[PDB]
Amino acid sequence: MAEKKLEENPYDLDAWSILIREAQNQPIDKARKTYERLVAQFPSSGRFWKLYIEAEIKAKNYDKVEKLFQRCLMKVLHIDLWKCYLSYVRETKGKLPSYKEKMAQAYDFALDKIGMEIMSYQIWVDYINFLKGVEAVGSYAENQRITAVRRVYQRGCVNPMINIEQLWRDYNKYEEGINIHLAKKMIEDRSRDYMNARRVAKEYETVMKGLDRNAPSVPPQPQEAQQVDMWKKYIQWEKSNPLRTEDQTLITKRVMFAYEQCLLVLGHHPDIWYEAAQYLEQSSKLLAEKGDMNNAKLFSDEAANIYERAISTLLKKNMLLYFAYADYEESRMKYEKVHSIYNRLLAIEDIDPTLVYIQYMKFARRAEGIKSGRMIFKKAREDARTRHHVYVTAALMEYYCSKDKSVAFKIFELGLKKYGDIPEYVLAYIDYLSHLNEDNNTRVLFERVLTSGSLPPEKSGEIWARFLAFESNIGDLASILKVEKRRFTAFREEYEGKETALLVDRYKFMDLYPCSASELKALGYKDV
Amino acid sequence: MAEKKLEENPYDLDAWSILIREAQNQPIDKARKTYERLVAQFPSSGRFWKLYIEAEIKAKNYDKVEKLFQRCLMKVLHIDLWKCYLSYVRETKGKLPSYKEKMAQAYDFALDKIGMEIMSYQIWVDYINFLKGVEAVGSYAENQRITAVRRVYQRGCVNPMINIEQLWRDYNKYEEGINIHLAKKMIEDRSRDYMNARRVAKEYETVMKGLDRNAPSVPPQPQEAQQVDMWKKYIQWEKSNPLRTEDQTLITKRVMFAYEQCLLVLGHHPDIWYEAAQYLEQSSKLLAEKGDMNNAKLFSDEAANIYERAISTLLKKNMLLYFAYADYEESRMKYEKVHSIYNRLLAIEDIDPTLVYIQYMKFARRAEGIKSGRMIFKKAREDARTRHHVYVTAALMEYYCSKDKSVAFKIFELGLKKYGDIPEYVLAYIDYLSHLNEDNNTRVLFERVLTSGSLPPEKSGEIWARFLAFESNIGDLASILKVEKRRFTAFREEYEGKETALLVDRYKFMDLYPCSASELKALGYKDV
Repeated sequence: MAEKKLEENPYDLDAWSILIREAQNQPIDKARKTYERLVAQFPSSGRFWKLYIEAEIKAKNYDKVEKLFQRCLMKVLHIDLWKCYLSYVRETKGKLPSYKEKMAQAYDFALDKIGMEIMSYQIWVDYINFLKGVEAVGSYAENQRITAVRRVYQRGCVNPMINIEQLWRDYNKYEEGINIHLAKKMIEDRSRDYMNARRVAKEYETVMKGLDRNAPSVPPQPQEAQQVDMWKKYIQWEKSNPLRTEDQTLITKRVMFAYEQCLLVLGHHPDIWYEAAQYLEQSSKLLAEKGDMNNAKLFSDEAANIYERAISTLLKKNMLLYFAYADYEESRMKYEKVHSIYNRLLAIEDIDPTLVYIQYMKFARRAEGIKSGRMIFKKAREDARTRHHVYVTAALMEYYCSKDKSVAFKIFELGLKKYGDIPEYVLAYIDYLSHLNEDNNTRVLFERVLTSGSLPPEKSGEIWARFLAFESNIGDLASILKVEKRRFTAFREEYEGKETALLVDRYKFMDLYPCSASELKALGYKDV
Repeated sequence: MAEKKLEENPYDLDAWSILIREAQNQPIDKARKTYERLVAQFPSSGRFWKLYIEAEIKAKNYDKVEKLFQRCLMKVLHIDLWKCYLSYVRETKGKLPSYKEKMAQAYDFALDKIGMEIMSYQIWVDYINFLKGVEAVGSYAENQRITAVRRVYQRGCVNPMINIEQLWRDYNKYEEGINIHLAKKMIEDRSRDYMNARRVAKEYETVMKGLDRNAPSVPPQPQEAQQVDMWKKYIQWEKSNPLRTEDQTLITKRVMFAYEQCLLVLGHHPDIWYEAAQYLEQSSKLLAEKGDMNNAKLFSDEAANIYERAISTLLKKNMLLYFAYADYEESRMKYEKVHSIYNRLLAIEDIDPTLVYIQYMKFARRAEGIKSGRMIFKKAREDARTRHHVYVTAALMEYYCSKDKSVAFKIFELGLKKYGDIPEYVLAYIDYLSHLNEDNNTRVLFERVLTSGSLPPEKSGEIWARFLAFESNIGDLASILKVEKRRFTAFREEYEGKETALLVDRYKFMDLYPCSASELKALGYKDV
């Protein structure tokens, strides 16, 4: 059963191709059910959205089609999905009296979001042909057509794409077509830019040939790391500024467009979402310097949107991008939003909130003061999910920021109470009291933790260790032998015969041992 | 070339068997040269000592033979080496007028150190036959012979060994031989002990069958771990008290005899020397309790000798046994000897004295006061060998014992001066200043170490890390971004593209990361 394969790997493309194979061996009423399941899984697959669209569109359900477009067209910059949308309009609206008006809008809307795609050539032509076609009676009318066609040609013949030449060719023949005289100069006047573009077109032509562009986006688990390689090159290529131009926004645009394409296939890579939002923040302030303020707060505002998208589409449970988000808004001093970001993450049913609380509570203190911080800490403690780590984080925070060894001891104690059976927690507590340097008290906590029986001896080895390390700094030989012999009695079982391998720890310091690697091996030594 | 094999593995038994194979294809003048080389390498090989002895003994150099015995007989408890010595006396002294007197001495000397060996049966007989043979004229003479023979029989028929039966057999026939009447009771009176022994003889008979006993002692580098297994069993067997007897000294004797045998083959295992000296110390105080004081200070004194031997024969450069030695004498409050032990180790040309100084200086303070300690520290600094570790050890010692942050800062500073290009050292220093909890000063040391250029940036990663960790506890987002961007500039090379894998460390705490194991993998994450 294909579903079974899916029970295992949800992204089993094999299973999906089967569901999709029979997706057609059935009416749009039963298929629709399977398609939703697909797009719901591969939201960024313009290819899948299309199977679904073409299927409904096959069934004459023009109403459901428009719905599907409003659901993906903006969100997915797939060259085909868009040429598809242009067709759906070319048909659907062809007989409306407002067609011309509406048709041009779509062409504009299209070239504006996807025209930069390397395989967009046709849209440009379809637009120009559409335009030449428009009926014009008189002269102010025809000449208005020229202004219109002239515009798409001029805009195209500077846009790096596969047939960038067949566009420049026909442009020439168009001017020459309305005036052989003035044409010469009309053309000569924009050739230096076209060359500059016809070139980048070729550079671009390469970087893309290796790339996939239709592969379903799948979480990382041979070729992906290979294709990953190719994408970043393309992204870098665009960052180096192929079109040797002083226009920064035209670089960011093209670099951002690349990040876009890439994310369609590698959208399950936090690093790329981040790296893309990093470039935006950068491009941003690099404009605040050269005086361009409006064109700047734009990228600044948008860079924040790269975060929203990422943690709202393909990576909803990803702490990395959340924190990276929270941080970004915190830098922009939007302390209000930062709160919302941390709380949306906490909002999610299943995650291990612990780190988030730790990250949230750290932002809080650091940005809204000691009480603000204690707010979060309080919520942290009231979340059944929160693990011991936060009481440690919090407690140290007092000590390290306030310099208060009271709230600290209390927070630890308040913790040792509820988490006193977590070796890592007890150690966290000990390690702290032990740097205060007060011998007796430390010795006290040691004896408690090892005698308070709330910590199962089987899981106390590290402690007994830390103890001897303590009885080794201060303290003396008899005190060491004492704790030592007790440590053995508690693990009499798994420590019988390993006395020597155990003795090794009585003397080693840092990378120094009183034995050779080979001697340690045969001893049965195990370094923690 | 065999020597070549030896150039590689000094303990290449193959090479040795070759040198030994041609060791005979040559006169004792040229062989002697090769033999010394052998025994010098396998000091505990009664088998090799014998090849050498029998070779010289073959050459009628009775003077050189006696020399070889005085060189190994006491030091090696090999059953054959001793039967060899008994032969060399049986011949060499056979015609001396004092022979009888001398011959009996050797038998006594033999049974006293080796008679407990499982394969000793013959020596006992050779002795008894020797005795019966002694001429006796009269009655006080003959009866004196009886007292003498009766004694070896009685002593033998209680000593667990292979033919323990053929000894009891002939004993019976001996009494019966001098009085069939009184014999009945003479025998019946010591049978309960003989049975008890004839039994243990069988138990012993087993434990030994698996063991080698002639394998050359070689440093650990399949069967050794297998034979290792068998030896400890035999040792344990003896510790459980086979002869169900209330005599503790007779247990220790037999347990100690086992440790002895074992060491002949596994003498390159520090753990066994130690484990043996541990049993002595134990058996010791376990006698100080039951009132037996003389028989106690004996084992106490000897246990110290197990250490001497070990670090003076097969393991001369072994810090473990030295420390374990120094400690033992320190427990016995012989603070004078402890000093000598640490200094003998230091005396050795090549070793990495650092740990020893650290171990010595720790004993010192802890047992002779703060100045005594500063003595050693001073020597430590005057040893060209001593590595950075001791200035750390020492400095912390002040802080942790004295509570003086001056000598500490000075010792560190005095150290940072000479070892300021050792990442581990700088970290040791930082980690300390950072638990004092004084933010500014720590920030100061941080900026120095990273700007004082005495530490090659290539080896500063950990620092920049500790820095961010510091700028993360106290400090704030901008301060983090700052150190962060600098950390990147310094490693612009190996960190380009790994920005995200790097960002991961900005948020992880203990075993918590803002990413899944699988997500971290594909990021190129590397946890320190």
